[PDB]
Amino acid sequence: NLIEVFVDGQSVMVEPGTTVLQACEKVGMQIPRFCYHERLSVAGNCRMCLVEIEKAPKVVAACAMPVMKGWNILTNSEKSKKAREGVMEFLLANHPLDCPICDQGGECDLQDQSMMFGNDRSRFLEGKRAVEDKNIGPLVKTIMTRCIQCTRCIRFASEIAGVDDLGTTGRGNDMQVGTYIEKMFMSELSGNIIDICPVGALTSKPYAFTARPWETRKTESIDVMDAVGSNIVVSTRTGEVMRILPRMHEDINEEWISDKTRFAYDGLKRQRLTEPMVRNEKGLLTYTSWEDALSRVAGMLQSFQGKDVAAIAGGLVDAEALVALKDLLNRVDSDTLCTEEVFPTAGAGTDLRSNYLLNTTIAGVEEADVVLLVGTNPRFEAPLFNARIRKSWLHNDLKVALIGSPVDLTYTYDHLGDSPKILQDIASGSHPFSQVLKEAKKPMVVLGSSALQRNDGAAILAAVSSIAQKIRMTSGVTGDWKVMNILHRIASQVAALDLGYKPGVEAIRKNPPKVLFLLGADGGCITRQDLPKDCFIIYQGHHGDVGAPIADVILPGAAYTEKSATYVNTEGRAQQTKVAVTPPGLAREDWKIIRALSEIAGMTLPYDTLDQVRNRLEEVSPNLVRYDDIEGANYFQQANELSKLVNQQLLADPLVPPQLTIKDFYMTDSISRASQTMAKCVKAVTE
Amino acid sequence: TRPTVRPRNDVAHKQLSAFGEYVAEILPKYVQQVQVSCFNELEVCIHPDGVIPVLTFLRDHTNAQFKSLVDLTAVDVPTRQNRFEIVYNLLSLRFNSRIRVKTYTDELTPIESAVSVFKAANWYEREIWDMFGVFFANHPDLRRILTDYGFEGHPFRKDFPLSGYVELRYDDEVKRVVAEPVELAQEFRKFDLNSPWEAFPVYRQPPE
Amino acid sequence: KLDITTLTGVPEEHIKTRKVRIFVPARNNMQSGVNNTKKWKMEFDTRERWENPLMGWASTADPLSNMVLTFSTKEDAVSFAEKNGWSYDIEERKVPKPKSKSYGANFSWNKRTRVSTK
Amino acid sequence: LGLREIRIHLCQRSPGSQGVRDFIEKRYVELKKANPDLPILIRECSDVQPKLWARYAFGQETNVPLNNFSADQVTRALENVLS
Amino acid sequence: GVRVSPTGEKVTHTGQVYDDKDYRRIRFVGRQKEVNENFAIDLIAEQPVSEVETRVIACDGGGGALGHPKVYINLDKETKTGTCGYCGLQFRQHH
Amino acid sequence: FVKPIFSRDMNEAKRRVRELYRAWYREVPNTVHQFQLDITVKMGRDKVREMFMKNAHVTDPRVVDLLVIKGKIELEETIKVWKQRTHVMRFFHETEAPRPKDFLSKFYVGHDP
Ligand code: SF4
Ligand code: SF4
Ligand code: FES
Repeated sequence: NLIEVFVDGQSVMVEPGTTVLQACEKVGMQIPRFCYHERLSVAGNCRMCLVEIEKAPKVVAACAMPVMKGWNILTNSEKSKKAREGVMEFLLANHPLDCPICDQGGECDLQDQSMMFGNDRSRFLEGKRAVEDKNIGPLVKTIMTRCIQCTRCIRFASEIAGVDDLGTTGRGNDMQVGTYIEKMFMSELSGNIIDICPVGALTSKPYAFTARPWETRKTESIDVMDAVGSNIVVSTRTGEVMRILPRMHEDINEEWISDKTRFAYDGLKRQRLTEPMVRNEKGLLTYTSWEDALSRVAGMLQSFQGKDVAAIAGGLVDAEALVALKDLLNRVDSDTLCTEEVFPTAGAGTDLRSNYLLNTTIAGVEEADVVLLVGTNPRFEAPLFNARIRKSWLHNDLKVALIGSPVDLTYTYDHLGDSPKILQDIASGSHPFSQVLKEAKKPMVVLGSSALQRNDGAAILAAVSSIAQKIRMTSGVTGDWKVMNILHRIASQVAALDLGYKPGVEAIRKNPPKVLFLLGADGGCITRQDLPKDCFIIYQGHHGDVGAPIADVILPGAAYTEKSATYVNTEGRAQQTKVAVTPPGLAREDWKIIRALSEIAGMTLPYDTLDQVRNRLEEVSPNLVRYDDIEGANYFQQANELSKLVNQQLLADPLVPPQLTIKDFYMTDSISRASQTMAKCVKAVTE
Repeated sequence: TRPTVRPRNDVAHKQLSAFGEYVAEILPKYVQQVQVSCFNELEVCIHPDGVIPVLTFLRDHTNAQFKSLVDLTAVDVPTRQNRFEIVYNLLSLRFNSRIRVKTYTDELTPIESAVSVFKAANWYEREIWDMFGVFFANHPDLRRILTDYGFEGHPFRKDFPLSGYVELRYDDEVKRVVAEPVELAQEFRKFDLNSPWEAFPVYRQPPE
Repeated sequence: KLDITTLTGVPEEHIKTRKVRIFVPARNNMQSGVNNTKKWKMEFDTRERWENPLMGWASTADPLSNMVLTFSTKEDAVSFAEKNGWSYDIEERKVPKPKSKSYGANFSWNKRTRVSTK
Repeated sequence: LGLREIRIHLCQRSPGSQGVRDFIEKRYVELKKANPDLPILIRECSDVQPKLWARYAFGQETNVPLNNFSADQVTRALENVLS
Repeated sequence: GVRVSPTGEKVTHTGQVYDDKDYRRIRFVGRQKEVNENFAIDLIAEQPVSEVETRVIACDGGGGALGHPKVYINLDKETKTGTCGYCGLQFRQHH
Repeated sequence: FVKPIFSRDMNEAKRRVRELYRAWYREVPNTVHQFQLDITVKMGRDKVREMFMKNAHVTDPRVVDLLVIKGKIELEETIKVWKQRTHVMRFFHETEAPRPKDFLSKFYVGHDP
């Protein structure tokens, strides 16, 4: 099948088509490069790829020339080296003399490859050019001068970002890629361009001057800023988090994390639950030792076992604290298990687990021949996934269309009205668009998880379930496709539902005194009108925003990087956080306070170490013990659908995404809220 | 190719090579590789069970009187199960020759002691005992060199911290020096200066 | 289980308190080089390091914290953590999946790749 | 006291799980129909044995493994734990 | 004329003076906290802005190989001065 | 499998340890007087019993015999009136604070693991 071509000596079963680049990179040999990028697109500019084929009269572009049989490629051969010398002599013929003040200058690819190749001495004798600076955003400073006409950034920008403000300008000498006009570039993945810059041309402003790469430790984990569950390599230093970088994974980020997550770290540096703060006789909180507050909550929670207690789970909160806290509620048989976002459960959808899962992987989206979405735009919940969409749109070629709003997505989508008509016209299959749904195989059916609420969103639930079942009726589906899926935006509900605590319905907000706060970041779903009498309400967030002041006898706790507590991706992927800089002061591991309160409560938890609570997760979850295991038995729509139709709810108007536009996207969780870069950035997008 | 480059001495490489096959003949039972670089530096394997019988032979003339154990240089590589890599540098004075003849051992393998054979290794002994734990055949005393008295560690194991776990200081009411847990200030701020992008294609272990 | 827990000089506290981390180090996002993804390595979990009251320096707790160790293979590292008695967590290699690419794939009116000006 | 939450575990492919798989594909709609209150959480996990947790009063939980049991025997356990 | 802290001791040129609550302030007692009289900041803008009718320029920090690496300052925008990345001193193209 | 240090199976090794205990157990007062330890001698014998307890999980005879090799080597430094009083007291760590194994206190102290 595969064509044969020789790396220097070894014969290689190289793929049909494909560049010389991938050929040499199969044996592991690695061609020098700049403008090319591994998941971008080939461009002939900046020919660092030059190599001579064994019979070549003159050197070829290894990053571009397709392989073909009978060729042989001496990468180590002298002429290729003369070529690379030809490149490097020129790139440096006019480069600025500012390695030291370069934020990329401690690690620029131009440097490493300046070491690998090019004569040690230079022969400049005149006057180098230097362009003026060209601002394109508050959070992405651009020194220029430094950019090497390599065009990797426009091919990123014009494409996956979808915005085209960036681009080439002029020809001959003093040509420049500086974007036309004063106007700032903006995108929901604006920050990723920083990574993609080979040099210091695109240094981030917030991180500028702050640090040097070699000094930094690179503690790894995953962010919970998105429900996307993107993996991360974190450059901390000296017990301080210097910067965040994505950790690549094809199933998820594919090395392009959210720009919002990317500058999230700064918010950890703002105000923090540093010390315990018990209200006094004046009703004012004061700094307090743990023995005080914890003996006090130990004095409250022995009083109201079972009923008249509840627990406000947060959106970012670790599953373990939920485990220990529900176990606390087990010992007292306190069934209450409320959680931020409610999730409808006709026939109780918590049990099947598959119900709320995006049953198709983001990796699995590319094979779909047709895709549909309902409600909230993917980008304001999963910008990464939006990029996956536009990428498929640039590649795989398939229809997508919005429902309930025409929100400004980068890619073309058919306009559609609103739910009550569309859902039924499609469920009937009468709708021509639904006729297109029958027309195409490998269906996908997306729902904005924000629409799961929608007061009577259960209607949209039964409707969309009927739709996916109907498209199964259209057949042509493999049937294992698991067409039914949704995009969660929350980092915590998915695991709590893997544990199936409760739908999370807030209708419970009735009588219970002494509800406990886990995060409690929103002022919306819960407030102190629930009990007219006592306002006594325990708290364990980390930033003081919203939830903390309302609460009394405050109990400070850890941020996510600090704890090793786990988090579940919406695809059902499990992935634990690892420790980084550790909590700033009196903050500690989150669930540990719970095990302490329970230990004082006369109902001590049998497990001790976090590894042992993980041991408990096997005897209950049991999926939290296993990490990369997205797969399972999958319960299939047969048993699923049957209780869905034994209810039915009225459809309604209107159907609008929570996030609307870019300007509203900068303030969600307590870190995104408190982050200063977010305030500067939102004021930027305003005026 | 010259003003900076150091000239390659092919002649000595030829002679050392030929002698290398010569020795390859002489002790097939333990001798393995006959490495011969352009540094004019020959090298040879030995199985650890073959430590003494080879080495004694070395001291005695064939065409090289491997007199004077100049060194028992030692290296630990945790990856290999035979993590230890004891090396016998040697020098046949009559022939002005130099050679490097090494081995390997596990943590509980009593590798043979050339103490009877060279006696120079009465301490190459106890250092490489102490720093490591490379137990030795039969030595008059395995008491530690260098490391203190009650000291438990084995630094140069390429294991446990460069500061070690131990940091002693005089203490008041006990009226005496006492070992204590480390508590380094500032900490060895290690720099990872490793370079992605190989500079030496000629080497490069295959991905396989 | 050839434990050398006593054969090593390490305090029992550091072998009880923590698990180590076996893994294969990630490629730089900021840099092209794949070169460090190769060769396994194992590293101990970081601990809290309070600031020095004087001069604002780092003041490390656990002495062993800066340890790092390369390995030819995964079973190799597992074998080390087994020999040495510390607990560990295996992690998979992450070679990027191959991507078909071609110069003309950017173009073509029908494929909706097109790109634009060049 | 009779129950608060009940849950089961199941190998995705194993023969000892298969009859149970067939069961969840069938009668589970009926049993789930029987109890609007108490959840019957179910997991896909390829834990070596199929499993049956059942919480009662104050968090105590029964735990019968389901290895090598037919779905009829599974149900046979299921009515037993109604309380 | 360094700005004075509420405790009365002068703040560092990188402002950071200790809180009144701060016990650590005790260290300075019986001794003298030291802070430089000559802040570089004032001295940055103290200098007259050099101007040349030409265009691109090349600062060296004064002294061949006695200062910062040679650097080519652009003056594309007359709306702003051309501060050196090293010297910190401004430039402009008068016309 | 692999060739043994000295003892093969536990009894060849077990014989060596007892030889070790007495080798300490008699030696202790000699040490008590050479260095003028303020410890009551029974405390010394007790510590002698304790260090022989920390090695309880040993099961390979090569580990036992290597441990008595190193332990006798420590006895060398002891009997020859090497070391110093401080080195003898290093086994005690009396300057150090007691460690509360209780988890609740471990919560109260610091970030910890
Ligand atoms: S970009 Fe790379 S090379 Fe150019 S200055 Fe900054 S560091 Fe030196
Ligand atoms: S940013 Fe400047 S340097 Fe980096 S690619 Fe775009 S143009 Fe070339
Ligand atoms: S590598 Fe992209 S063109 Fe040379």
